[PDB]
Parts: sequence; C-alpha cells; structure tokens
Amino acid sequence: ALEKYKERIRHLMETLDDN
Amino acid sequence: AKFLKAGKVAVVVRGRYAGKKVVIVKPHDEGSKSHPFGHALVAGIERYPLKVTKKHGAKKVAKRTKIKPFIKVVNYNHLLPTRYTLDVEAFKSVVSTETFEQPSQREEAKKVVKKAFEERHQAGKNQWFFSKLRF
Amino acid sequence: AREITDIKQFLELTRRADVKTATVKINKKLNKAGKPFRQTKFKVRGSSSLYTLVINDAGKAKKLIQSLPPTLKVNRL
Amino acid sequence: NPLTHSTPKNFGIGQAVQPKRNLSRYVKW
Amino acid sequence: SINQKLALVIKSGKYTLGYKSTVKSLRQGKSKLIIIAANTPVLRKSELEYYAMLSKTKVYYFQGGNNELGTAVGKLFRVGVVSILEAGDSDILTTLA
Amino acid sequence: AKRTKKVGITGKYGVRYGSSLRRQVKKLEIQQHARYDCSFCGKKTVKRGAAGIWTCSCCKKTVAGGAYTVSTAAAATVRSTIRRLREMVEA
Amino acid sequence: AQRVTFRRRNPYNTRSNKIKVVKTPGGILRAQHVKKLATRPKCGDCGSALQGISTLRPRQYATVSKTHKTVSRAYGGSRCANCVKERIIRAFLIEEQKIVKKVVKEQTEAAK
RNA sequence: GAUGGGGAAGCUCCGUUUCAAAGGCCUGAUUUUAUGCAGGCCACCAUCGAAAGGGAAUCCGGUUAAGAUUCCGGAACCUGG
RNA sequence: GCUUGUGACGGCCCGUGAAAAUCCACAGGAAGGAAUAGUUUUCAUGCCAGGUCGUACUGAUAACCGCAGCAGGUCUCCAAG
Ligand SMILES: [Zn+2]
Repeated sequence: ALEKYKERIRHLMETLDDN
Repeated sequence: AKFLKAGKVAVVVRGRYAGKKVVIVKPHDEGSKSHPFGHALVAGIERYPLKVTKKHGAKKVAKRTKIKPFIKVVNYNHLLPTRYTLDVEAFKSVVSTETFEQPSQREEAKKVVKKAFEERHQAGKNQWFFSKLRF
Repeated sequence: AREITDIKQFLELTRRADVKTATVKINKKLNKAGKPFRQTKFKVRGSSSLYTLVINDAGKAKKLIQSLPPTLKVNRL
Repeated sequence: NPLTHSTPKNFGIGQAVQPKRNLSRYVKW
Repeated sequence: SINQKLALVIKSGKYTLGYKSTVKSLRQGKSKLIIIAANTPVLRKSELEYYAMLSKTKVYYFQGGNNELGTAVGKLFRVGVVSILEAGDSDILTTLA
Repeated sequence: AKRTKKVGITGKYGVRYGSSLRRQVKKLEIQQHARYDCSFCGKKTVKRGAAGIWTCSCCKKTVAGGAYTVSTAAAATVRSTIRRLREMVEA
Repeated sequence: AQRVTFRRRNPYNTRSNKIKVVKTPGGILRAQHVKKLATRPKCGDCGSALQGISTLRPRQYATVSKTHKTVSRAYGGSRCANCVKERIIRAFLIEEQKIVKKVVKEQTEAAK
C-alpha cells in the first residue's frame, strides 16, 4: 500500500510541475 | 489588472484563522443578499504540518506530515494578498456557493481538500504555503 | 439553590441515587390580579445543591406526586 | 529530498542565538 | 511643479482620498497613480507599495506631510494618501512625478 | 472679555512673589501647558506629562524633550550638527 | 435612624475593609463586607482592556472555565486583536522584504 | 540579620549576595572489558520584619444569667486528592 | 435631598504618587493518544478530608496612663426630624 502510494507522489512530482 | 484570482494565495488577517495562509477558489466581485460586500471563497489550512528530517521514519513521518484543512467565506479587507500562486483544479467543483451552508456538506468538501493539500505537500511544491507564518 | 424548568430533567434527579430525601411545598398566590390559585414546589435534596420545580396548575401537580418513586422519602409542607 | 528542507542558521553577530561552545579556558575554578 | 499638476486633477479628473478607498481602487485595478505622504507610518507605506507592485501601479512619494498634501489637493482636512482613477487634461502620469 | 490686563496664567499666584518672578514664570508656564504638533500624526495633540516627557494622545507615542517645551533650542542645533557630520563620513 | 457596625475586628477604613448597608429578612440593617473590585485584563502592547475576558480577582481565574479567559483567535487571550492584525501584516511584509535584500546582495558580488 | 569571609588582646565588629566546590533536574543494553557511573541541562542565594499594606472561601433565621459570621436549623462556597 | 460606592472626564507638579507572594493567559510543540475501543477529570454529577493559637468584658467625668473610682491625656466606623 505504501509503495504504491509512493509512486503516485513521485509521478505527481514530475507531472504536475508549476510553482 | 485585477490581481485577486482563482490562483491567488493570501494571508487571512482577522477571525480565528488569523495569520494562516489561504488560496482563493471563487472571488465574488461585488456582493450578494447574504455577505453584502466584496467577499472571496477560500481554502486554507488550520494546523500546519510540523518539521521533518533524516532521523524520522515511516510512522513518525506520517504523524508529523498530517494537515487539517479549512474552508471559509471571507471579506476582501481581511485578506492580505500575496505575490505567490497555487493551482486550484483539484478543488474547483468541490468548493462553491451551494457547498457552504447546508451542513455537513462542508465536511465532505474538507476531505477532498485534505487529499489535495497533503498530496501537494508530498513531493513538496509551493514550499512557502506549507511553512507556518510566524508572527 | 437551582431552579429547573423541564419536567424530564426532574425525573432523572429522583433516580440519581444520592438523593435521600425530597420535600413538597404548597403556596397560595394570586394570578395577574384576578383570582387566587394553588401553586406547588417540588424540591429535592441533592448532595451539593437543592433542585426545585415550580408547577402552577393543580391538575398537573397531583399526577406529579404519584409520579415520584416510593423508595424516596417525601415530606409534605 | 522532498519533505526534508535546509533552513540554515546565521550565528554571525546580532542575528541568532549562539550555540554551545567549549569554554574550558574561561571557567571559574 | 507638483502642486500645479495636482491643481488640475482635482478640478477636472477622477480621484479618491484616504487609505481605505485607495486600497479598493488598487484591488479593483482602477488606480493609475498614487501619492503617499512623508509622515505616514512605515507599515502603512510598505503595505501600499506591495499592493501597488502586484497591480503594477506607479507610486510617487510627496516630499511633505499629510497636512500640506491636503493643501496641495486643496482640502481643509489632512490627507495621508491620494489616488488617481482617471487622468485630467494635463498629463500627470507620463512625467517623472 | 479678556479678564486680566497682563498677569495671565500667573494670576493664580495673585499678589505674592513679586512682578519680575511672575513674568519669568509666565513665559515658561505658557509653553508647557500649550499643545504642540505630533510629527508622526500631523495633529496638535502633544501634551506635557512630567519634566522632559511629551505624550502624543494620537498614536500613543511618548517623546523625550525639554522640561517646558518639546524641542529646546540647544537640542535642534545638536541635531543639525549630527546631520552634518554623518554625510562627511559616508562620503 | 438605624445604625450599623463593622462585623470584623478591624475598625479602620482601609482599602480592604469596606461596607455596604443591607436590609435583611429579619427586618434590620446590617453591614456586609464587599471584596475589592476586579480590574479588567489588558493587552500587553497597545495597553487597553480586551473583550470577551471576565473581570475577576487573580486567584478567581483558577475556578473559571477556559472559554471565559480565552478568545478563539491566535494570540487571543493576550493581544488587542487590532495589534494582532498589525504584527501579521508586519511579519508578512518584512519577511518578503528579506528576499528582496538577498536577491540584490548576491548579484552585486558577482558584478565586482 | 546568620552563613562564606575579613577585622579585633577580647566582650564581639563589618558585610548580605558579597573574591565560596553555597543543589536538583533529564537520559541511559552510553556496548562491551562482561560483578566498580557514564552522557548532558539549569543558573540566585538563609532567615526575620504589617492582628490597619498584599491576601482562597459563609450567609440568613434561632438560641444563652453571661457565647456566637465560631453553637443549633437550613442554605452556600473554597482548597487538595 | 443626605451619606457612601463606582464610572467616564478635567486640573495640578523641578512632587508624576510601594514591593513581593499568589493566580491566569499567550507563543512554543518535547511527546502522547482510536476502531474495537481509546483520549478529555479547565463541562456536569458523585466520594473523602480541613490541624495549632486568639475569641468573655471595658475602651473611659469609675475597668487604659497620670501614686486615686483624678474636670487632664488617649487611634477609628455608623450617624434620624
Ligand atoms: Zn502621533
């Protein structure tokens, strides 16, 4: 659950961008 | 231009959430039947996430990172506007004029806004927003 | 001393099981300035404080005397 | 790395509060 | 001179006086120029700079207190800050003042 | 009606103390009780309160000054000497 | 016509030792010693009495609940509200000015 | 006005936080020396001196040859656990 | 109306008119708590406890001091037509 939760965050670092 | 917008970060000045940073979702320009003045719908955070470091791990980090959101209507005078900005599309359809009043629809709004603001904070972006203003 | 308005709240105090004794009291008074009427006052001895209940109507008063528990001591005037 | 932040400190002169330092030279015996 | 420029704007041009009414015109984005007195306190002044630089409005500092800024605009009550909503016949904003 | 010819505030003392000392007192008693301009407000609301202490009612500020006036003449000529010596040191 | 004594052994009119004359159920006048009056708590900055706080003697605050002594805003118990407003405004602008200092000083060193 | 100190042939005198080692708090498989205390934190000072200064909290009614905000009856509050 | 308590103001100073115990609040966040039952005894109700000494009466043209049951002296509260 936590390892699947992490890849969401590491996706959201790169994809979301902006200030 | 008119600078108060859906992006805009601001510091709330009066009333309970005083010196707590918010972001405007729906700026009403001039007035309504209730709230007879220039007022903005905002979505701040009441309890800031505490500091966190190399020493802490797993369960201590989850406790330290936890954020209470709030949502409120507020006067334009009580809001101090700020050069910084935050993207607001995660809680556009949530927060609205219909959403306020009729409780406990307010609670279901805050659960989505919690999942926005914590998840914004993990892989931290807008670092200034999630730091506490000290005064 | 502490007045109570509500009737439900009075029945809870009688079953609270520190209350050893109660006392009932009857007073003649005049309503508005038209006619006399027979007031009652159901007082109950708590450990800290004396709780009391003012009922104006005579019909509701007589049912309330029966509505007390029998195990509680009651003392007239 | 994301949640971790560098905050420095500026001990300097008037700014900040001085850390614990060895004062063995200065102790009143 | 600065008194001759402001003597035009009062008699033919839109304006507003005092702190609360200006900040509304900064928020709404109507104000083209604001004139802040010398003797106004610094937390008040440094707030008006920050509201201005978001809106990208020009900021002049009147060399003189709030009494004699009132004399310049030609009002017998003292005034700390003045804003210009619309320019008059004379040019005001395009000059260095 | 202006009630007295010359004595003014010093008429409280009445017949006592001699005319020359009463004139000395009249000079400084007019200064100390008179209101002065607050530099920071722009209001004529600076009352005296104890010797050398000058309370704005506006702003609740308190400024050090002279005993019987806000800025004595010696204090002003000091202040300009300090203005002069500073800009020599800078350049 | 009816006159009244001090109840306690102090016979002098001290700040503590004050009297109110009171009509009893017995139908005679009597002294009752009034305790000294509570001043308002102040705001430790602007210097004025501050709202939604009870006026009690200083020991008597220990009896009373939290919502009497506090108000819900940050710095609520101890600040004027208007003086809390100022320092939130001030903290925000001076902290923003500190970045404007730091950007200028870094560029100047590279030029020289 | 003791103490630490210093004067005085000495009865004692000076001085009161002063040229004093002037106590009491946290953590510890302090990781190996195998049955011995290790690592830190905090910073001024005895005591006496007010039945009018400061200060937790009680009122009514009744009663005695002579006592009561102290006894009796009822009704309250305060402090600590 | 009289006595008194309090409020907001005004005058006065080369006078600007005690301290400490005690209590509370605020900033800070060491850390501690739930999903099968915890956290709150600053909300309410309930249980137990409260030592030592003073307490009578005078307070004065007879109870105090003036050799006295001395026209002297001795601080203060209440205060009717
Ligand atoms: Zn001022």
